[PDB]
Amino acid sequence: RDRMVNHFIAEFKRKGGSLVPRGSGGGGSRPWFLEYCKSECHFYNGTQRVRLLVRYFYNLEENLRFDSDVGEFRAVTELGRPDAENWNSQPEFLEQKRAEVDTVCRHNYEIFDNFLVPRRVEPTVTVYPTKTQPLEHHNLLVCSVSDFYPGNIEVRWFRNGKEEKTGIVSTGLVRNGDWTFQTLVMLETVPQSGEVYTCQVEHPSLTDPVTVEW
Amino acid sequence: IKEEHTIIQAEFYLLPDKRGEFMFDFDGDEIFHVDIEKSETIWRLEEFAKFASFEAQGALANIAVDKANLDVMKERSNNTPDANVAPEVTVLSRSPVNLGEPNILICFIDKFSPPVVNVTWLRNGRPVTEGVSETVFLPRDDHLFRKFHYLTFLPSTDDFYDCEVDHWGLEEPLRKTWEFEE
Ligand SMILES: *[C@@H]1O[C@H](CO)[C@@H](O)[C@H](O)[C@H]1NC(C)=O
Ligand SMILES: *[C@@H]1O[C@H](CO)[C@@H](O)[C@H](O)[C@H]1NC(C)=O
Ligand SMILES: *[C@H]1O[C@H](CO)[C@@H](O)[C@H](O)[C@H]1NC(C)=O
Repeated sequence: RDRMVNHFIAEFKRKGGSLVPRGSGGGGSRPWFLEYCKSECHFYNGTQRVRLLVRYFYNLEENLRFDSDVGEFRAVTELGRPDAENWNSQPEFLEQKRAEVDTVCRHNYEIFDNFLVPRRVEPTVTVYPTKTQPLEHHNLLVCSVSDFYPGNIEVRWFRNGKEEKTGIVSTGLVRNGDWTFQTLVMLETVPQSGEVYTCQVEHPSLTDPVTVEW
Repeated sequence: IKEEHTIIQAEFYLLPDKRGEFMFDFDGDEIFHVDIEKSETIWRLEEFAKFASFEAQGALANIAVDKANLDVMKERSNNTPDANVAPEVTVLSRSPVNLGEPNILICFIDKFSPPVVNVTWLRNGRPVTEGVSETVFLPRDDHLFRKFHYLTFLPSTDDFYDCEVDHWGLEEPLRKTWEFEE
């Protein structure tokens, strides 16, 4: 158990003027209005160096943002300017956001470094063909690598010895939403006698690679 | 070594629907989200609850301001309601599908906006309400949303499943069919 997670505090936007609108699509479209915001704490190496980036949207487009590196708000589109200018004129606000790299970004990292960061789950490696009966093209050797976390991993198919670096139909890293990844690395080949196929999976939960021959 | 990570605090408020949202993301996965109504923190994985604590009022307060801002913003642009971007659907299993061994079908609605959808799971033609769960509206790198839907299913040789997505930007609800194949 760690401390309590901090959050970025919302500021009221001084109304501003009114901008002559660009447009809006219709033809099977119903009217909607969305005020959406994203405060991205970007850690390059833990809390050593961090980059904050707050991105304010509205309907289909980002219209204002606050980059750690720039140090002030910037209009991304005209709609955001009235705000960029106002918030930028509030010196006290500009320091708030500036301190947020710490009071929020780091404060929360530190906490999360206790459970989230080190979360690891070994992948259940699985090999098998899609053997039909005919086809001719030849049923691809499916090396399903499932339920692992973090995402980063390396799955290699080997043709008896060397890294068969081709015909590797893959899904890429698939994300299930319940903090578990998976990926099928399928090898297009013609299974014949006297040759065993291998799947070599290296992962941050694996000290040594997992290899499944077939 | 070197730890590269990103935590995001994404929040929104959407009219006419009068429904907001306040959540945190860790390298792409929901750490947790607040229930603006019930006013409670809902960790993505319950085990989290034993490591950190978010005072759920915090969210309620930010949404209060995001509620204000939207009325400001909606005025600053003549109440011009942008278009609706129809979502892309895709049904896949949560892990290898063996006959008889319990699994889950993931219904991934991706790249859409506004953040509102009607998703329905159909087992053998009928709507399934038991053994179904969904995630809140998850952020993307861009301005669009993705949201996951799950259905616990028993890999049978006899069945078939569909996911029905209905969004204010689709002419007719979309329906991707999944079905065991061997
Ligand atoms: C990253 O941070 C760690 C301490 O958190 C330390 O090894 C050093 O500052 C950085 N390491 C690398 C390999 O950059
Ligand atoms: C402008 O904004 C007003 C809000 O009072 C709205 O009634 C009207 O439809 C919008 N469009 C134009 C062209 O005025
Ligand atoms: C289906 O969902 C709502 C009710 O929850 C309904 O009023 C509307 O026609 C559909 N919603 C969307 C977002 O298409």
